[PDB]
Amino acid sequence: GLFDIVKKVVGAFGSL
Repeated sequence: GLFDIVKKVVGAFGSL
């Protein structure tokens, strides 16, 4: 896992 998780990361600021 290193591509599917990256989603969650940028997901945080997915709405600030």
